[PDB]
Amino acid sequence: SMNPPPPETSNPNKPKRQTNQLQYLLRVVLKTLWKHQFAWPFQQPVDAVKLNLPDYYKIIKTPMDMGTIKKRLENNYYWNAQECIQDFNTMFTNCYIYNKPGDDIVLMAEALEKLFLQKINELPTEE
Amino acid sequence: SGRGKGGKGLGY
Repeated sequence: SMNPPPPETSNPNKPKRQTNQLQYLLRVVLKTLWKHQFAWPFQQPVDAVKLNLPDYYKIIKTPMDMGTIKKRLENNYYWNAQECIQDFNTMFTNCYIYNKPGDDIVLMAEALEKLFLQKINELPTEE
Repeated sequence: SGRGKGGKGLGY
């Protein structure tokens, strides 16, 4: 099997805005997770071909990763903060669907998710 | 679950 194309990250047929909370999501929340010691499995789409995971895209139909999320934020792809948060949520659940309990990547996801939740508790005020 | 990804240098 081939890899699927990566998720869409630019769509100019969607209106664009910058908001306090979206900027914080990019420059603080994502930035903090991105530079964490456990970030790397989540920094790009899963390359099922190079990782020899023929089952990955049989199981995961809504792939998501922080590389995609970053690109979406840079492109003002999200109008609402919650759309971005949802993509983080999807990324974590995909990990818990595909990987077995006890696996290293599950530990890594749980630590990043706890940190994510902490950072989201600190979002600034809405316009 | 699928086949998984293997160790990532945390263990074990």
